[PDB]
Amino acid sequence: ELASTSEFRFDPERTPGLRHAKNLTDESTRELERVLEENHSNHHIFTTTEDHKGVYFHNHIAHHDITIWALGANPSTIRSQHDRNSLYQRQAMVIQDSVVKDMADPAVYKRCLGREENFLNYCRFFEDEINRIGYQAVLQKYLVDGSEIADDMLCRIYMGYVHGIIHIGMALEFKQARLLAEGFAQAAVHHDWWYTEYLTQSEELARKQEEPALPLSDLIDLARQDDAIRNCSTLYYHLQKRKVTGEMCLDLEPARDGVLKNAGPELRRVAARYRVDPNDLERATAELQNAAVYLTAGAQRPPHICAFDFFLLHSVTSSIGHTMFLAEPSLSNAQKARLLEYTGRVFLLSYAGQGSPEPRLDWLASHPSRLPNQGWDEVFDRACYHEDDGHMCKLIRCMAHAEETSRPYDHLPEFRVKQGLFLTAGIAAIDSGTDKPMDGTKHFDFIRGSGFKEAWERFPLRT
Ligand SMILES: [Fe+3]
Repeated sequence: ELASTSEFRFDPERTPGLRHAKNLTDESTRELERVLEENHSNHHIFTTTEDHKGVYFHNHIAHHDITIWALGANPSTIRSQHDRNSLYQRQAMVIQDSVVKDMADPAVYKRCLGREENFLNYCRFFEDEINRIGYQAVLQKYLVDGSEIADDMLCRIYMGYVHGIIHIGMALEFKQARLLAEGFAQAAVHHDWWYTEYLTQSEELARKQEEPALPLSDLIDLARQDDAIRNCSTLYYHLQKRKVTGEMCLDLEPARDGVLKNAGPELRRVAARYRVDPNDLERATAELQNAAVYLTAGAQRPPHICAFDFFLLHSVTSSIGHTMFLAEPSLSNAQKARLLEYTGRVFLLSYAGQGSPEPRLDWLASHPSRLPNQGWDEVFDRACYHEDDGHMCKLIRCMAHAEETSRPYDHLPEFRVKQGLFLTAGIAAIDSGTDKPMDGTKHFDFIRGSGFKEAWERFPLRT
């Protein structure tokens, strides 16, 4: 069903995605296919070595290029945005074809995991697997069939702030086998072991069904009520510097060193209550999308302008992929539920890491629009020109998708974000944007640590 493993092929009618601008052009589509293949062949999946900043920074070019194509970017804009973000990339790894073939021995496949030098080797392995058994059997063998290999990969798609699942979501949404292999390959080369421990232990505990299942929105609220969870982190994770040079680093990591060290049992107890009903997946999927907008767009602080949290917004951008998992006939209801469970448990981990900010939808709702007469089409067009690495446009496109998936459920209490507030959130997001949102890989327009009062000091007061 997907475009070939061996090339990117988009179409404004056949592959426009779940949410997009009105009148997508062939000219823009051809430019997008050119820049994606340049990215695949020339750039690595990580923009930094792990020791530079302490954790890997990720290559967002595939995400950014596709997103601004979907939001109606012209070919000049696609090229400009791609060229600027190319400048800080690492050089692609070498393909060794004998390793690509040897990876069919599960012992070899396992030996290569978590090693970034294998990224293109795994891309080629997953292309070969998709061609051998088809993409649907690949989702079973490498993600949901419950084998040791699929269970291992299911944790890895969340590693590195969920970029594996963002990539996989986008590969399915835009119907690209070449991008699906990239996404499995991205996940295979991560080695953030605490995701494996957290998600495996949370799933084991959930089997006991000790306390009633709750919608994600209610579990976001339960996390804040917990003394250990609400105090488990610190703004210091965003202020730590290297002793010699004073350079920013994440040598301490909020989840590994804060949340799971200080409030492991308490968070696992909350996580264990996010059990999804396999007979109610359209609503449960919409509910997870709404809960991501709730915890992210809600993370506001009077009297400051509306700002979006860089770590929390990965909840919104990852959440879209569950619309594709839902639409996939080859996945069982039980498999689709288990995917939502993992994702929502990671949203709780991420949320606790940023100080569990108390939602202020009242403050978000009163956001004054910088510009008059802004609807989604206006916001989409502005997002095309925003000069970051894609996070602003992905946030805006995935909030617009959530508004649509929430519309059937607007009257239900577990859906905290009601219909008018999604466009308000979108305006708030683009209005927070500046003329110089980045410097190389450094972001300036997003708050880090929204749940700590001191994070807000550099944000202006709403006039
Ligand atoms: Fe990201």
